Formats: sequence, structure tokens, C-alpha cells
Amino acid sequence: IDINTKIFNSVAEVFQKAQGSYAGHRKHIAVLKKIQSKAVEQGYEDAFNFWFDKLVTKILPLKKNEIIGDRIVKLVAAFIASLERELILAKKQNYKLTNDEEGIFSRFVDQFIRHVLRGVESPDKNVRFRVLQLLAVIMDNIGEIDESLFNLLILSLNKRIYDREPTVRIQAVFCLTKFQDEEATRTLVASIQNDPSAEVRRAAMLNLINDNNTRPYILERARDVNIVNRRLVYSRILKSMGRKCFDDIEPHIFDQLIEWGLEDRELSVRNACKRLIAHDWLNALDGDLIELLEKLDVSRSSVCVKAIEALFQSRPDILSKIKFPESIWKDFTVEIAFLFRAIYLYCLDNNITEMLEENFPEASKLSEHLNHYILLRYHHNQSHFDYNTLEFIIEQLSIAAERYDYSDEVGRRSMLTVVRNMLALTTLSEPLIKIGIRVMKSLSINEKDFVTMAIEIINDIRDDDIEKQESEEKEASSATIVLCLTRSSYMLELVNTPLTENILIASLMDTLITPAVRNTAPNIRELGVKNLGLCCLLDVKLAIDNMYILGMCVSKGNASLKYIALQVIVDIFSVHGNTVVDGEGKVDSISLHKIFYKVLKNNGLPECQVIAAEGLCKLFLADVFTDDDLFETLVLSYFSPINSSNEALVQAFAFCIPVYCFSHPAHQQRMSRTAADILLRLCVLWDDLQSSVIPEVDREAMLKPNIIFQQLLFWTDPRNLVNQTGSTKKDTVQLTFLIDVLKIYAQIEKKEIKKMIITNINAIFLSSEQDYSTLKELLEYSDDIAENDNLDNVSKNALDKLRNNLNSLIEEINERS
Amino acid sequence: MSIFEKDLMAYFDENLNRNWRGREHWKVRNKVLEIDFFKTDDSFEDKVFASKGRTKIDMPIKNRKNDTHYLLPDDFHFSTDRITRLFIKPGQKMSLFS
DNA sequence: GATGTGTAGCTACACATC
DNA sequence: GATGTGTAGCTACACATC
Repeated sequence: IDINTKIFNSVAEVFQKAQGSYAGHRKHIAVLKKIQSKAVEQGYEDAFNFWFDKLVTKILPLKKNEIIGDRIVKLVAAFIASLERELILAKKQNYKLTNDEEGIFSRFVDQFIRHVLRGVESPDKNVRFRVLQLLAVIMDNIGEIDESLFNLLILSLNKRIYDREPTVRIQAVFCLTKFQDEEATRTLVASIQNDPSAEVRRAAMLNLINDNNTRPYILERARDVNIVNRRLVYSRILKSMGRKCFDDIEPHIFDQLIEWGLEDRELSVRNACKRLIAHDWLNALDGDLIELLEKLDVSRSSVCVKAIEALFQSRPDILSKIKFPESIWKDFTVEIAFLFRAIYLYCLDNNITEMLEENFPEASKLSEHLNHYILLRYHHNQSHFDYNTLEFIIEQLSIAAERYDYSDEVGRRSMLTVVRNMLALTTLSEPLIKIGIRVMKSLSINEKDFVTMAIEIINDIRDDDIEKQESEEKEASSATIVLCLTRSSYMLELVNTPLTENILIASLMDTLITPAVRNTAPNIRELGVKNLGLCCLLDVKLAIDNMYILGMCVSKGNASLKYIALQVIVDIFSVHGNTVVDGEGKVDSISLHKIFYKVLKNNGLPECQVIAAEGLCKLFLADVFTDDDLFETLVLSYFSPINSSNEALVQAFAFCIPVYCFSHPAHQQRMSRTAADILLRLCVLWDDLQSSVIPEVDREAMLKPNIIFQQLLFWTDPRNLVNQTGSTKKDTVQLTFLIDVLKIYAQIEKKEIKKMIITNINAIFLSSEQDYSTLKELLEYSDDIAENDNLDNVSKNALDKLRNNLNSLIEEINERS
Repeated sequence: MSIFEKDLMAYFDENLNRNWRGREHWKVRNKVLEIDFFKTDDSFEDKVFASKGRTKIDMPIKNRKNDTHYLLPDDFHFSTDRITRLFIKPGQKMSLFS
């Protein structure tokens, strides 16, 4: 036998048994190094390389997950690493080997890479996949390489990153993730943003360098459209950072991250974020709940309420460890003050009886601690930081005080004095004004009482300024007008009885409300309307006399003013309904509807569209509004391309429209009647959008008429009714709609649009329980177009299918009784 | 009014949780045993290294970039709760579905 | 594009072993 | 305690095939 032939027999023997299982791979590595060592002494070095390569080539055409290929891949990867290991630890302390070991390794790896690369651009997916796969698992162990071979690697990879297959695109990053130390990063930052394969982004996400420069793009995936890709940044990336989040992340992004995960739509992402906070971050800070709160900027963050609760549920044991001795109330900080709020409200909601008895001071005693901070804030002189610190503490304690057990008469009267003297303060910031009224509300146990006290705080603040104006002009300064109304709003937000019961408001109204409505300042005008809207919900006649002025404010008012005005009108209708329109001395509803249109149509102010959108849906749900033309104007604003840019408006309709139809048959019926003309108007819009040639063209800013059609089949489908009386199986709501669509089919011009409809007409639901005459009508219109028009073979088939389903249905009817 | 309004309200939240995006997302949404390393068929080897020819093995430049970055749009959490509450008087709520 | 089927990445519980 | 082990199921997501 020949030396060369003997080598092949030896190496081929290795792969034959290595493909069978992972059993004797340790041996095979030792054998291969032996075969190589035997060949180099006989001079046949290049013979070993040749047969090794040719034997690896046998597995490239194998699919992904083909169990055999993986085995060999792992074997080839182990053999290279094994050859480098011997080289590394040797270079460590052992003097250089006389047997030219590095050279053999350098020459073998270079030669091998160039071989596997010969199929880097093969027409076959599997070939290209397994070429990159081999390079990925062997990339770390290559060591030194020639420059030309280095340039050829980055080149072949930079072109494969944009390969057609995702599978091969993945492996393309792995090979790049190694060239990352700081062009490689540049590419991965581009793939993590623009690659349409979630798994290629994920690969570029987890394996990116995580440098100060690349950290933003990585965290960006927190809102990746893929469920997994979002769960990972919490479970994988933030864990890997441990405590580095609090040091090497800007808090403004930090707060945003925790806000998303907690409020995400997928249960799997919330937990993954919850578990990060409770388990990982608490163990990372040695169980110091305060330090954890020091990180989560408690003063500014709006999620501390969400984060803490998930923790209390994840660790009910630490719950009992809290500490609140009388000795403190000296070092009270935003963290401790907030802790007090977080704990106390949590015990009440979950009803932790043992704690509420002694873990919290009495009402009378809490008032002593609360007031203490009020005097220290307002009565006597990093100053602004201190001022904020006190306000936050005052707020937290106040929130806890709002839900106390006030059976204790001494504590109530004590607290009541603290808030009354606080609310009476002129420089009390709005956050504390709000809760103050909320507290004083919980102390009255009598609506009239709560009002009498509040009104007094207002009129006193009013008269104080007026009486000070007596120098040498019988009205309070502008600033005072703001304070009185700010308090009047929250106080009114809590009253739930007519104005006839409480006369003090009618005075207050003529005192400062209506003079504010007529004021020359925006903010005061906005406030006056808010308070006016709160009073209208109590007395109907007050609303009827104010319908005109309100509608006027909307029409001619600026963005801000028109914003608040339109809301009031919605609520007035919510409670009273149509008792405030269409009648003697009452405004005609037609005028208001025209005012809804102009806002809904208005695109210069998006936020106002949302209210007009949200507000009208609510009114249609309440069955107070019943105007087909208006309801039709709603759905148009959903699909319209002009409103596509208003992200808020789309989600508003996407949730209200489906529920509206499925709620009540009469609601769905209203869709069915006006569901045909809408499709027509939209077809025309898509036709004018696609055909028109303009620089500002976003032809993709609208659903194609085929999708829009399916949508209208969805809502009109009676099977989606929630009541399901059992007598709804015969509901002809969807048929009558399709009939109306067929009657319009003659009015569309483009063939493409016509097909877009016909291909989707069979989504309807047909039943033998439905009305016989209605199916016959639907058959004749389908029969009318089945032949009298020219059809694409696809359109005819679907249409013919429908007809025969009709005919097959009439067969199920008549033959009866 | 809360009794049954509560459940129907709870019905639509859980059912329409993933359709919040609206728009196109309205749709509910939703071998070889062994190799013989001894045989020689090396002309098969030339098959592997074949040039691309008319096979594309690449991604259209249209698909290589996307402006949305495949991110998720801002979420306004339009749930049954946000609908029942009034606008200027969030505490009180109206009893639609009645 | 509509399918059916496979796959990735969990997620949970019962457990041992030290 | 923690650390493994095995087993089970789940769901959004790929690819397969026509």
C-alpha cells in the first residue's frame, strides 16, 4: 500500500465513527494529532491536510439540524482548539518546540479556511450555512493569520451579512462578533436595526460588544417587535450588567426601560422584568431595599409604585422586616417617605392585618410628623433641592393619610387642622394641593361639610388679596385666580350631588368661575372651563345654558383651550345624554355634530383628533349618538392615510371599533348598513394615492383595499357577537352588507381593485337558518356578475364558489314542510 | 351597573391584547442515517463549489434597510378601563354597554 | 399568501447529590 | 438550604410545500 493511501484510510476511519455519536471524540482528537504527527515526519504533511479537507466537504450539503453534520462540526472545532491549546499553554512557560509546531498549525488553519471558503457563495443554502458554521466555531482558536487571509475573511462576511437566507445571515454575525474590538461593530449596529429577521437581531444583540458607544442600540431592542427579543434584554443583558446599570446608564433611559417591561403587553416580558428587579437587583445590592430605591430615582420616576409592588409579591418574607420606629422621622428621605406610602397602601389592599395594628403610628401621631415637614417647608427659610425633598415627603405621607382608619376622633380633628392650615397656604405647590383636597375629603364623612370647609379656604384666599388691594379695583390678582380655581377643580372632582343641594358653589361660580371663562389669559380660561365642566355634570340646566359657549370655545379656541373644551362636551353627554340638546332653549345637535366633524377632520392638531375619536366612540357605545353619517365619518378617519401619522388615533379606533360592533346587534347593524359606502370611498383614496405622483408620497401609508375588505367582513360577522342569544345564528347582518358591496362593485374602475374584493368575498358565513329571501337576493347579484362581466380566472373561481354555496344552500331550505 | 359590565369589559381586554397595534396586525396573529467517507464521487465536490449563476443568494436592497427599525410603536394602553372613565372626572365612570 | 408542521426558548415540577 | 437532574408543557415563530 502507498503512504498517501494509508493516511486517507486512517482519517476516513475517524470521521466514520465520529458521525455516529459523540462517544469517542476525545480519542479521535488524539488520533488525528497522531496521524498528523506521523505524516509530518514522513514528509506527507500536505497529504493529511488534503484528506482532512476532502472529508469535511462531504457534510456541507447537509441541511441545518442534520444530526450527522453537527457531530463532525463539533469534531473539527475540537481538533483546531486542541491544536491551539497545546500551542498556548506551551508558549506560556514551556520553551518553543523544536518540531515546528506553530508553523504547522499556522499553515494548516490558513489552508483549511481557504478551502471551506470556496463554497461561501454556493447556490445552495445548506452549503453556505455550513461554511459559515465551521468558521464560527473555529474563529476564536485561529490565533495569528496572514493579512491577506484576514482581508478575505471580513470581505466574505461583509457580503454574507446581507445574504438571502436568515440562517446563513445569523452565522455571519457570529464570525463578525469576534472581529469586534475597537468596522465589525459598525455592521452589527446596522444589522440589529435593519435586519428583518428577529433572530439575526437577537444574535447581533446578545453578542455585541456592549461598549459605552454601542450600549444605546442594544437597549433599543427593549421595544423590538419580537416577544423573545424584548424578554432577553431584561433576562440576559441587564443581568450581565449586574450593578453596572446604576453607574454606566443615564437614568432617563434607565427609567424608560423599567417603565416598558412592567407595562408590556406580554406576560412573559413583565415577569422577566419583575424578576430582574426583585431577585437579581436586590441580591446584587445585598438585600438593601433602600439602596435599590436610591437607584430608582424615587422623586422623579413614575414606576416606583409598579416596581415596589411586584417586589412585595415576589418577596413576602422581607415584607415583615420593614422598620418604622418613632426614633426616625428625623432622617426621613424620599426613599423612606415613599417606602411608607408603598408599604401602607399595600397592606390595606392585600389586607395584612397583623401589621396595621402596631407597625404604623396612629392618625393623631402621623399628623404630628406630617405637619412637622409643612412648617419646615413653607413657614421658615441646594435650597431648591431641599424644597423639593420636603414637598415629596409631604406628598408621600399625605397619600398614606388619605386612607387611614379615622374612627379615632382625636386623630381626625388633629389631621383636619393640619390640612386646613396647609390648603390655606398660598404657595402650596399643585401636587400637594391635589392630595390635600383628597385628604380633607376623606375626613368629612359629609359632602356638604367637605364643601363648606373647602369653599372657605377658597373665599379666604380670595378676600385676603382683595382686602390687600384696598390701597387707594374690586377683584383679586391674576395669580390668586389660578389658586382658587386649582382648588375648585379637585374639590369639584369629588362632589357627586346636584348644585341645588349645595348653594355655595353657585356663589363660587359667579365669584370666580364665570369671570375666569371670560378672562384674557389662556391658562385661566382653560381652568375656568374645567371647573365649569365639573359644575355642569351636577346641574343639567347649567349645562344647557352653556352648550353654545362651550361649542364656540372649541371652534375658535387655540389648541390648548380647544383641547379642554371638547372634553367637557363629551362628559356632559355622558351623564345627561340628549337632555341638553334639541329642544326649546336647547342647542340643536346638528350644530354640535358639525363641530365634531371639523375637529375629527382637523389634522393640524392631532391630540384633539384623539379626543374627538375617543369621545365619539364612548357616546356611540352609550347609544346616545345614532347618526349613520357621523359613525361612517369615524371609520373613514381610521383607514384614511392622512391620520396614519397619528399613532394615538389608530390605537384608539383599533380597540373601540371591534368592541362596538360585537357589543350590541344594533351597533353591528349600524356598521353593516354603512360598511359598503366606506369601502368605496377608501378604494377611491387608495386609487388616487397610488396613481398620484408627488414628492411627498407614502403610498404604503394605507391598507390595500383587499385587507380593508377582510376587516369589514370581520366586524360584520355575527358569529363575533358576545351575547350569542342562540337566535343570532340566523342574523342576516353580514349578507345585507355584501349585497350592498356587490351593488357598488359596478362603481369601481380599476381591475386590480375589483379583484382585491372578489378574492376575499368567500370569508362570509352562510347558514340554513338565515332568511331565505336574503340568500336568493345575494345569489342573483353574484349571478348577475358571474357572467355579464369579464373576470380573471381567479376572480371567477371564487365567485363561482360562492354561487354554488348559495345554490347548495337553497337546496337545504325549500324541500321542507 | 358594574356586575356584568365588569366581565364583558374583562372579555375584550384579554381577547384584543395583541391587536392593539391596529392596522395590518388586526388579524389575530394568530434524516440521513450515515455517510460513507471512503467512497469517491469527487465530481460531486465540483457541484458544491459551483458559481451562483442565476440563483440570487442575496437580499434585495429594499429589504436590507427599514426605517421602523422593527421597533414597537408607542403604547397608549387603550383598555376597557381607559374608556369607562370620564375625561375631567376620572373617578366617576359611565355605564356603557347598558 | 394561505397553509401545515417544526422549532426556539422558555417554564414548571419532581426531584436527587454534596 | 443550593445545586443538580430528569419530564412535562407552553407559545410565538420559523420554514416547508403547494
